[PDB]
Amino acid sequence: HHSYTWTGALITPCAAEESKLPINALSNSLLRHHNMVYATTSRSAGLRQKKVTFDRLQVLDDHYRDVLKEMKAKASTVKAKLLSVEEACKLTPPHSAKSKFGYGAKDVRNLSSKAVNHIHSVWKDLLEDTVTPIDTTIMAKNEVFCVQRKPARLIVFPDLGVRVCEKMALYDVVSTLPQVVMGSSYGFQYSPGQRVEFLVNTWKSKKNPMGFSYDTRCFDSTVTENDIRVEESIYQCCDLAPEARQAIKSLTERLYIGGPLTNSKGQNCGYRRCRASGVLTTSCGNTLTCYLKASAACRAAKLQDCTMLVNGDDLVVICESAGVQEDAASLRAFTEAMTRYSAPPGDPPQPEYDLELITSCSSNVSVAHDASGKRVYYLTRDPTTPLARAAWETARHTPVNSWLGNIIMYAPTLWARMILMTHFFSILLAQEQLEKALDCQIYGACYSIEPLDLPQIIERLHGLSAFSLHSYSPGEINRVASCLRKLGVPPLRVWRHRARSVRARLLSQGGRAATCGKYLFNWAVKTKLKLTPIPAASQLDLSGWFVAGYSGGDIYH
Ligand SMILES: CC(C)N(c1cc(C#CC(C)(C)C)sc1C(=O)O)C(=O)[C@H]1CC[C@H](C)CC1
Repeated sequence: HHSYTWTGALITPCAAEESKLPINALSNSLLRHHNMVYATTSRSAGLRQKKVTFDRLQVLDDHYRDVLKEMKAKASTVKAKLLSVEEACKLTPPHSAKSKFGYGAKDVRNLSSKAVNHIHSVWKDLLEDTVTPIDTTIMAKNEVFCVQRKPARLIVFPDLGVRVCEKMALYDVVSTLPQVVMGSSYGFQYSPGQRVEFLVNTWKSKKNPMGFSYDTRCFDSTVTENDIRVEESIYQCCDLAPEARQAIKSLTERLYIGGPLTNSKGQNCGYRRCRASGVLTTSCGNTLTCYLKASAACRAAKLQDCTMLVNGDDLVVICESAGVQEDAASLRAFTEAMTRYSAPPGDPPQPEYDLELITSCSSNVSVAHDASGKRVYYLTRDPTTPLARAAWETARHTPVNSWLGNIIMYAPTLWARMILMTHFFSILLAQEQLEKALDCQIYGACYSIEPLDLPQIIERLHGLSAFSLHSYSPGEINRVASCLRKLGVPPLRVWRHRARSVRARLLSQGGRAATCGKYLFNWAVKTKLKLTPIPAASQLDLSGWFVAGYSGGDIYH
């Protein structure tokens, strides 16, 4: 029951790869310690292969089957529909990897005859053959980090034609099923502010709360054939068209359970028998399987009143404390059960009695104060990776602008406001690119966003308090400060001056640009304006932004 087997052929790049942080004339304005930033490359793929390759054992007990039955009962209330070819085509990102069969993402999006004809042939083949494993490509991801180096993560994905078919069969299911099965525990239904609200309300709902995060070691590799078939059994509980049932069975047998791995050069690299990281069902399947295992483990451990919050392989549990000693023992039992279910821990979980000390989805709840002095809870994170990626993006145009996604998701934070907003608006001004739409990712889905729309987006997501937060926590201030020292980022006085300059220039432009100046940089001036609701904010169609997770699922909006 190996997660992978390997032929010895290398995982190869499909283009030139850089590992060292590229530098231009703008780099120093953000950070001086350039050697601390690196990107992963295929050169480290072998190290990753070694980490992700291991035998899985699974012992499934009555708690597991009990929880599964309950999940299936909820799933049976879901009705899901097939997407049309056109609907599925329109969800394809403009720069998604081209097919090996003579067409690309633009052809798909334009409903070209060649592309649509091929998609039809793939769909027909799915209905007629439920056995033959479908080819996948394995690649080493190029991702940017700060030292202390990680080996490249791997991505495994089927051809463009297949991806469109996955959407047709499964887009409605993976968008709808998780919240029905998991209710308030499904993390992707929340904006950051809503996630904070759920965490705080859950913490407050306990008489004596205790909470912990649980990090499964290499989660995708721990997912077994059993788990993937159990996932299919949950999808099949839905009210589906018979054609959809067949396509779902077929994709499960031929793609989700496993298949051959082919490198960028067309050589056979080996064989996968665990979760593929680059299929439509990666996020939903991981979320369901993590929730199933954790819920059963809570019962095995006799944790009291467990409330889960699950986002793919990311897990937070908040429960009723039974005492420090009892809590620590129950957590060990929980871990032993997760391990039996094939979800052993990377780092051992630890009980926390302060909500702000639990880190999940790389984030934590913190507190600051609004203009009226009231306490506001908001979502933050360690800014190291955001700033490292920001430095790379300062010198190179990249397919996904992490800086933009980070401003959107972390708008209320000390670091996103002081540094990211100031730095990138300065750059946009200089190049007169304020109006140019840019791609970013939210919960794995790709969105094209104009930076001039940021104040409205931020108001809709976080409320007006996002523009007035101050008196951040000492813990949060200290964490930011340490990061700035580590990377060699300029001090607050510098950022405040740059912000006043950016603000002034934005104001003189009028229109949305002036709105950006007024709202984003009100923190930087001596005499603060009293900010009021932006009229055009309600016009944004944000329905669909925080419904589901789509990491690896090739989704665009
Ligand atoms: C106390 C005051 C000087 N002040 C401030 C500075 C901090 C720091 C710092 C570092 C040491 C990390 C540089 S923390 C903090 C606060 O209000 O808690 C602010 O007006 C902040 C400035 C930045 C904007 C975006 C939000 C308001």
